[PDB]
Amino acid sequence: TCDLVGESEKQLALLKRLTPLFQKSFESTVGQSPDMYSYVFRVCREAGQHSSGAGLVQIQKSNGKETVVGRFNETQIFQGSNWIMLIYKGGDEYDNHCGREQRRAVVMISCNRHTLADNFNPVSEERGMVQDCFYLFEMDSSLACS
Amino acid sequence: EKTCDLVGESEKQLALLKRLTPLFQKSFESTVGQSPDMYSYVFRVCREAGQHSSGAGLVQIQKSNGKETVVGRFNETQIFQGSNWIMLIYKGGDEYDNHCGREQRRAVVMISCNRHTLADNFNPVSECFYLFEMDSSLACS
Ligand SMILES: *[C@@H]1O[C@H](CO)[C@@H](O)[C@H](O)[C@H]1NC(C)=O
Ligand SMILES: O=P(O)(O)OC[C@@H](O)CO
Ligand SMILES: O=P(O)(O)OC[C@@H](O)CO
Repeated sequence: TCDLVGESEKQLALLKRLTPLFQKSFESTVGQSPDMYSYVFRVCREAGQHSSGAGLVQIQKSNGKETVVGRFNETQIFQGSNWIMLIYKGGDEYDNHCGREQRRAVVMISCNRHTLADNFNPVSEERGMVQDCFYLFEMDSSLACS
Repeated sequence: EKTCDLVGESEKQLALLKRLTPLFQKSFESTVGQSPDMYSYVFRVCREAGQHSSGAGLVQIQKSNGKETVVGRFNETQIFQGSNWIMLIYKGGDEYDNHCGREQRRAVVMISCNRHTLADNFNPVSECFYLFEMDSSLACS
């Protein structure tokens, strides 16, 4: 399961508030041909098929190259008025961008009082996230409501 | 005449900045903590926040003596729009003295869609990086 970065029982409780999503699998594909990437995200569970401990991976559809965007063994989580921010650090280092630092995944879970979990997608396409050196994603969930 | 300076430029982020102009003139504030250690957070969109912090977009004010600590500068701005929320980031703040590796402070502000107010309810979420939030119909789409 998710391992908190650092004990903030506040974040611990939050991981528990999110367990109803652990077994679900979210995917979103952005961009057009030659050039199309598929993002697979999971909550405190393996997201890739060639990785270990990946929380969110990027898959180049042209050749299936799977890049780890963030790991759930380095999780951070915060709760706003009607959203929950989930962060997965320790992803693969950029090859020739953003100072070759480790990739990081940020998922903004917005309160949606009519779905337990739905509409996951990057806040991009893949020709903008790398430019901004920020993998920002979003999804809906009543779990993010308060 | 100094406005937000996009980090890095990204006509999408420049458009978002224009979309947020109605807030430039407004002032946001929220106080946390109990005497005598209360802090006041002042936030402004593409304008200066405190009274003694040039280029500061968001400042932490010690209510006891008014000492200002810069959390983020609007000349190192980043902005993203999701579906029913806009994220505003201000970097280049005063570096920590004994925390986060002396690391320059950063301000992350989650502007949530609220169809019933142009701007309101600004307050910190948690105090690395400082996470804040507020409501605005401008973040509604
Ligand atoms: C998280 O897992 C990665 C991959 O094995 C590893 O390199 C890193 O040291 C781990 N970090 C923690 C929190 O143990
Ligand atoms: O297709 P996504 O956006 O990943 O949502 C899947 C979820 O509805 C499965 O229960
Ligand atoms: O109290 P805050 O959150 O700073 O909002 C003030 C704003 O409503 C003034 O027009």
